[PDB]
Amino acid sequence: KLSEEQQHIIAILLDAHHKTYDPTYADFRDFRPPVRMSPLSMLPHLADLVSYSIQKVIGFAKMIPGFRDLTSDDQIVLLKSSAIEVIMLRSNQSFTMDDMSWDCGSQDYKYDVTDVSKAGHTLELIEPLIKFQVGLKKLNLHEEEHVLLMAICIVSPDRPGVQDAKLVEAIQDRLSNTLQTYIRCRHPPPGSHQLYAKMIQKLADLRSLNEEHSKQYRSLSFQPENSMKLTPLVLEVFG
Amino acid sequence: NHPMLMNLLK
Ligand SMILES: C=C1[C@H](O)CC(=C/C=C2\CCC[C@]3(C)[C@@H]([C@H](C)CCC[C@@H](O)c4ccc(O)cc4)CC[C@@H]23)C[C@H]1O
Repeated sequence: KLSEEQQHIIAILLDAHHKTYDPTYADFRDFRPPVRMSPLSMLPHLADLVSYSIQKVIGFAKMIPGFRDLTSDDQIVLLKSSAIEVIMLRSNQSFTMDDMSWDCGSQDYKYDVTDVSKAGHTLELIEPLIKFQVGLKKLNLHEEEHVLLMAICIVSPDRPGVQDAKLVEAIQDRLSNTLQTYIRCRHPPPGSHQLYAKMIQKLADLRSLNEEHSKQYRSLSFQPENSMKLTPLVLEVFG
Repeated sequence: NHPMLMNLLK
């Protein structure tokens, strides 16, 4: 049975997400205009989006039950390492299998392989990233399941530099158990089948995607011509 | 060493 405490967690995470995720995408107007023409032409616009998207992932993280208990240094570690992965997870909403792109309501804000390529990331990242989006889409998660996964991704005990791992591990265990119990009670078969395992496999895919991004991000960022075009927050969080 | 990240978490 799904406890009251467990049900409470889901209510909070759903709200948290609704406050941090705007399906209308109205704020993209604020970003530096996209350019599809031109090397790195998409970089300024996406750089802004990512920074915006980081800020929103931070706001989501804060509302996670038990996140506030951690030390700041631990708080910071978890965000720094999770941020890209959580962004990749969030983007599933905008992502459509119709044309393998992130569709944010308009051609200007619809993003494809080419646009990501124009932002200075290679296909070594993108093909496996796109494959992830398809595979996560294919799961057709309940919005309840989606928000829990993102939260589970942020509070991971094995992130490097975590002081108080046992607490981080306890916070996460509590969310895993909420997801696991949710799937049983509220996800009917056949969608239920192996669903928890398949979700954790996505965390595994994300670790790898994180790796590759870091690698490609260091290559972008070492050229100061490029670092100039990014936002200061993006510099802070990615390095 | 993370003024912005820290400030956003505060
Ligand atoms: C609000 C949201 C989500 O937060 C994110 C959205 C789309 C996400 C996309 C589609 C476009 C490409 C995105 C942003 C991926 C890139 C590879 C992240 C790289 C971050 C960073 O290294 C970087 C990005 C751009 C750049 O020019 C230089 C550096 C990660 C996820 C990819 C739209 C919408 O769903």
